Amino acid sequence: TASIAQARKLVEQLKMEANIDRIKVSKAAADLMAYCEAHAKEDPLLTPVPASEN
Amino acid sequence: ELDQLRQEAEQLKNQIRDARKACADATLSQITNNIDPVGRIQMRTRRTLRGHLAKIYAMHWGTDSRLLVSASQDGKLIIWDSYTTNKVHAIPLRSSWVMTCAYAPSGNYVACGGLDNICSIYNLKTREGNVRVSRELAGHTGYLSCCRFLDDNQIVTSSGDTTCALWDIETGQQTTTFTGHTGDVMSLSLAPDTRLFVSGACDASAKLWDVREGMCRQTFTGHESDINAICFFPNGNAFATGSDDATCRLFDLRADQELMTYSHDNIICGITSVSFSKSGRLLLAGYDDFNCNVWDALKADRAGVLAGHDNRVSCLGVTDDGMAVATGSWDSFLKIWN
Amino acid sequence: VQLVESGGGLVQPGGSRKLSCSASGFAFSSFGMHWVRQAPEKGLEWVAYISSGSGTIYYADTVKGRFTISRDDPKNTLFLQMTSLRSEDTAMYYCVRSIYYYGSSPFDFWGQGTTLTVSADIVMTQATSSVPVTPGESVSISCRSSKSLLHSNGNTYLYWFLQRPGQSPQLLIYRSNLASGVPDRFSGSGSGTAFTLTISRLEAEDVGVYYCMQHLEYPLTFGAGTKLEL
Amino acid sequence: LSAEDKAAVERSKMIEKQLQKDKQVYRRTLRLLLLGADNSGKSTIVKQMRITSGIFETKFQVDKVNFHMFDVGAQRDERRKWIQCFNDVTAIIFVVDSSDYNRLQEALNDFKSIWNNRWLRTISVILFLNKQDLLAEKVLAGKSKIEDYFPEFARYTTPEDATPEPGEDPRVTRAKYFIRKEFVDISTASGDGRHICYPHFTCSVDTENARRIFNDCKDIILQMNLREYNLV
Amino acid sequence: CSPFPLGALVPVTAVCLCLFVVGVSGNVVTVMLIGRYRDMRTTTNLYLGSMAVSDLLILLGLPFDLYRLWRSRPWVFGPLLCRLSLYVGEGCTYATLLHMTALSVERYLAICRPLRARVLVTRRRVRALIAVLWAVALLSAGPFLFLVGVEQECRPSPAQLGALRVMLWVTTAYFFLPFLCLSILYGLIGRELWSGHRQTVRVLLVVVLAFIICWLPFHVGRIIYINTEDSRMMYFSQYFNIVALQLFYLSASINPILYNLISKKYRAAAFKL
Ligand SMILES: CC[C@H]1OC(=O)[C@H](C)[C@@H](O[C@H]2C[C@@](C)(OC)[C@@H](O)[C@H](C)O2)[C@H](C)[C@@H](O[C@@H]2O[C@H](C)C[C@H](N(C)C)[C@H]2O)[C@](C)(O)C[C@@H](C)C(=O)[C@H](C)[C@@H](O)[C@]1(C)O
Repeated sequence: TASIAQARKLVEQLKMEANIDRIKVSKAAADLMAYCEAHAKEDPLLTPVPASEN
Repeated sequence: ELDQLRQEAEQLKNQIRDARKACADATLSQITNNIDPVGRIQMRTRRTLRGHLAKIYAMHWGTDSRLLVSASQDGKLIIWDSYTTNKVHAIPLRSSWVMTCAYAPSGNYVACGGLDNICSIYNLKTREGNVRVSRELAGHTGYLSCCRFLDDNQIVTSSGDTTCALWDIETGQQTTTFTGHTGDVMSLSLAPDTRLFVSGACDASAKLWDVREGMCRQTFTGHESDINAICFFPNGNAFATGSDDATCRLFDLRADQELMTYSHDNIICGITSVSFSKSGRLLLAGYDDFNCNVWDALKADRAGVLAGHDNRVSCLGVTDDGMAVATGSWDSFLKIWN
Repeated sequence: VQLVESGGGLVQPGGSRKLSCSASGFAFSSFGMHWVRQAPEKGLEWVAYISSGSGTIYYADTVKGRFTISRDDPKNTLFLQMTSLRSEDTAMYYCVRSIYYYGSSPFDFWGQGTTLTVSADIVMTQATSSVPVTPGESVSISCRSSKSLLHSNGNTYLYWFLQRPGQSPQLLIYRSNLASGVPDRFSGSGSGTAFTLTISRLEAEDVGVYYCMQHLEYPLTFGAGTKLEL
Repeated sequence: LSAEDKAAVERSKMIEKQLQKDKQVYRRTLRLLLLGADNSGKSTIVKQMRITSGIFETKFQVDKVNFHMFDVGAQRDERRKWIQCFNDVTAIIFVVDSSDYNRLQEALNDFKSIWNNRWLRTISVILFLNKQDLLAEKVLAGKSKIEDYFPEFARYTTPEDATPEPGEDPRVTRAKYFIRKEFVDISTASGDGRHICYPHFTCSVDTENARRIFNDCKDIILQMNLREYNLV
Repeated sequence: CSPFPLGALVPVTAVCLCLFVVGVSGNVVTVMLIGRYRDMRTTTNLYLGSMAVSDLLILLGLPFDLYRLWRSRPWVFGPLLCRLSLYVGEGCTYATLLHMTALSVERYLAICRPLRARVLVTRRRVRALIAVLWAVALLSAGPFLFLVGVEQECRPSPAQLGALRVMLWVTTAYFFLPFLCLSILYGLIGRELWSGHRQTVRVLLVVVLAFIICWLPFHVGRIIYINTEDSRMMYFSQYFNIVALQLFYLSASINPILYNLISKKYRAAAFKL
C-alpha cells in the first residue's frame, strides 16, 4: 500500500520539523533592523546618488 | 493504523503551532514604530528596451549590473545592455512557450524552459561565435516554472509535477530530488551563501531546502491563495511571499513564523513578482493593476507606485548593487527605472 | 575554425589580383573581417576592414581607392581585389576575424595568410625593440601612446599580439583582461598614455615578437614590435 | 565614439532588422490551442489532419494560410496555472466525444471552467463533437440511452430550425441537437458578447474538418476586425 | 437691395450656434479619449483623431465667418488673417476628405480581404499616411492663399476667373474619387457579411447617405459660384452658398458622431471617463 507509506513519511517529516530551535521575534527583528541600518547609506534606491555615478 | 498516524500528525501540527505561537511575544510593528519614516521615492524610466515580439515573462541580471537576459513567448532570448541600450546576442529557441530564464554567475551559460517539459542550457562563450544547444535536461513530467544558477556545474529546477530536481551540467542526471510539496511549485529563491533555497508552491506554503541534505527544515503557512512569487532577504534569514490574494507576507528563517503583512484595501489584484533592494529597506511588488508598488519592508506603508507599463506586470528584477530596476510586462516592453 | 587563403604569386607592378579567403567552422556572416599586411623583417599594417552585411567597409590611408574587398555570405568567402600594385606592395597578408560585443575578444584567431612578391593616427612606439632575456625570469615590456586611449566610457582599447617565428600571431590581451586559452602568466597595467606588459615566467614556447595595437578609431596603427632572444 | 561601440550599434541594428523580418512570418500565422479529455479523439484528429515531451506543435497549411496547433498532453489535471500562458491565441479548439454518456458531466464541467476563465474571457472556444458514428450506432441499437444520465432528454423536442443531412434517422438527429443545446446552454453563460462558441459536428474519417476550422477562424478574425476597426 | 435680411439671418445663425456647440462638445469628447487612454490608439483611431482635430480647426474658424455673415463690408481683422483663415479652412476640408478616403480603403483592406494579405499595421504606415494626406491637403489649399487678396470682406479680384475655374475643376476629384471609393468599398463590405452585421450595413448606408447629402450641395456651390455670369446669379450664389455652408458644418458636426459613437470601445472609454 501507499497510503500508510505517505502517512509514515509525513509523520517522520513532522517529527523532524518539531525538533528545531526557534528564537524569539524581538531578537530577530533587532538583528534585521541592525542589518538594514548597516547598509542604509549603500543603497542607491533609498539614497538618491547624484547623476555623476549613474 | 492509518487513523493513529493521522491523529499523531495532527497532534504534532498542533504542537508546532502552539510552539510558534508561544515564541511570538511581540510583533515587528511594535518594535519598528520608532524608526524614521521612509517618505516617498520617485522612479523615472531611464532606459526602455523594445524589440520583443511576444509577451515578456521572465528576466535575470548576470554577475554584473550591466548585462540582462529576458524571455518572450516568441522563442527568442535577447541579451540587453542597460547602458548603451543595444542587443548583444539573439538565441533562437526551439520551444516558443518559455516561462523562465536565468544567467549563470560565470557569465557563460543561460538556461530556459517552459511548457516543453525540457530545460535548454545554451553556452555564450563558444569558440565558434554562434550560440548553439549545449545541454538538454529532460525527464520532468510537467512544465518548468523557475530555474536559478547556483554554481557552474549544478543547477536546480522546478516543474509542475510537484518535484524539484538539482541537475548536473556535466552528466545531465538528477543529483537531488525534492518531493516534499503537495502542489505545483511556482517560484524559487536561492540564498546568498549558495547552500539553501526556499521555494513557494501552489499549496499556499513556502518550504526551505538544502543542497546537500535535501530535506525541508521549516514549513511556513498563513497564505489564503496561490503563492506565485518569492524572494529571499539579502542577509539570508528572511523572505517575502506573494499570492493572488493581494496580501504579501514576510517570513523569517530564524523565527519560523510570519513577521509582517503588506496589504491595501485599494489593491485586490494578485501579485506576480516580488524582489528586494540591496539593503532590504524597501520591498518591490508587481501587481495585476498594470502598476508596481514599492512599500517599506518595516513600516508596510505605500512608499511609491510605478505606472509605466500598460499591461500586467509579469516580471521584476533588481540589480546586484541596486543601481537599476528592470520591469517587464506583457506589452513587449522591458523598462528600466533608476 | 579554419581559414584558408589563396591567390599569391609573382605579379608585376600595375596588374590586378584577386585574393580569396575561405572560412570553415564558424559563422562568417556574424564576424567582421580585417586584413593586415606584414613586410619581410618589418612591422604590421592594417589594410582594410569589413563588417557584417557589408554595411561598414573601410580602408587605410595608403590604399584608399585602389584596393577593394567584398564578402559572400551564401558561399562563405572573402575576396580582395588589388589593382595597380606598387613596388612596396610585396608582403604577407593575413585575414583575421573579430566580433564586437560586451565581453568579446576581437582579433582572436589569425589566419595563415599569403605572400605576394611584386617585381591624426595614433602612432605606436616601443622604446624596447629587442630584449635578450633568459627563460625563467619575469619580462617587462613598455609601450607609449601619443593619444589617450581612455574613452569617456572608461574602457581601454589596446591589443597585444604574440607572433612566434614561423607561426601566426596570437592574441594575448584584448582589454588587463586575459584572452581565452592564454595562461595567466601574462598581465597588463598602465594609465591612458603608458602601458606595461608583464610576464611572470617565460618558457621556451613564449619566444616571439610582441606587437601592440590601438582600437580608438577606424584607421588602426601597429607598433614596431618587441622581439625576445631565447 | 569608439569603433567597438559603433560596431555594437550596427550589430544591434542588424538584429532589429532580423526581428522585423521575423515579424512578417510571426504575425501572418494563427496559433490555435487544442484541448480535450483523455477519452477524446484528439489523437485521430492530429494524425489525420497533417495537411516525456511537453508542448506538441502541429503546423498545417490550408487555403494558402498556415496554422500552428498546440496540444498539451504531459500535464496533470492542473490547468488554471499554465492556461494564462495560452492567452491572445487565435482560437481554442475543444474536442470532446459525446458517445461516452457516462463522462459527459466531466466534459461539461471542463468546458464551463474553460469558458468562465478570468484570462480566457476574450478568446473564443471552437466546440467539436467527435465520434458521431459510434454514438449513432449505439443510440440506434438501443444499448445505452441518454435519459438514464440526464433527465432533460425526455423533456426536449426537435427544434424547428433544424437542417439535418438527408439520410439519417430522426433519433440520432434529436440526440445530437439535444447535446448541442445542452452545450450552448453552458456556452452562452456569461457571454457578454465578447466571445461566442462554435458548436460543430465532426467524425474520425471526416477530412473537411480543416475547412470548418478555417471558416470558424475566418469568422473569428472578422469579429476581431469589426471590434478593432470601429465597425461593430 | 440688401443681402441676407434679418428675417432669415436670425434662424440660420441660431442653427449655426447650436450646430457649433454640439460639434465642439462631440469633438472634445472624441479627442479627450485618445490622449490619456493607451488602448484607444488603434490604427483607425489615429485617423479618427486626425479627422477630429481637422473638424476642430474647422469649428474654431467657423466664428470668423458667422461674424462675416453679419457685416461683410467692414475689415476682416487683418489683411493676412483672412487669407490664413481661408487657407486652413480649405485645408481641413481636404484633409478630412482624404482621411475619409483612406479610412474607407483601410476598412476594405481589413474587413473584406482573404486571410492571405491582411496585415501590415506598421504604425509607420499609418503615420506616414496621415502625414502625406495632410501635406496634400495643404498643397491643395495653397492656391487659395495664392488667389485671395486685398481688392475692394476681402473678396478676390474679378481678373483671375480662369485660374479659379481650372483649380476648382482640379479639386472636383476630391468629390468624385471619395464618392467612387467610399461607395463601392463599403458596398463589398456590406455584401460579404450579409450574403449584428445588419447593424453595420445600416451604419454604412446612413454614413454614405449623409456623406452624399452633405458634400454634393457644397460642390454644387463651387461650381455655381464659378458660373456667376448674371446679376441674378450673384443672389442665387448667396442663397445657395449659405445652405451649402450650413450643410458642410452639419457634416463636420455629425462625422465624429457617425464614426466614433457607434463603436463599443469609444462608448466604454466615455463611460470610464
Ligand atoms: C465675392 C463676394 C462673396 O465673397 C465670397 O464668396 C468669399 C470669397 C467667400 O470665399 C469663397 C471662396 C470660394 C470661391 O472658393 C472656391 C468658395 O469656396 C466660396 C464661394 O467661398 C467667403 C470666404 C465665404 O467663406 C466661405 O463660406 C462658404 C459657405 C464655406 C467656405 N468654407 C467654410 C467651406 C467659406 O470659406 C463667406 C464668408 O461665407 C462669404 C459670406 C460673407 C457671404 O455669404 C457673402 C454673401 C459672399 O457671397 C460674398 C462676400 O458676397
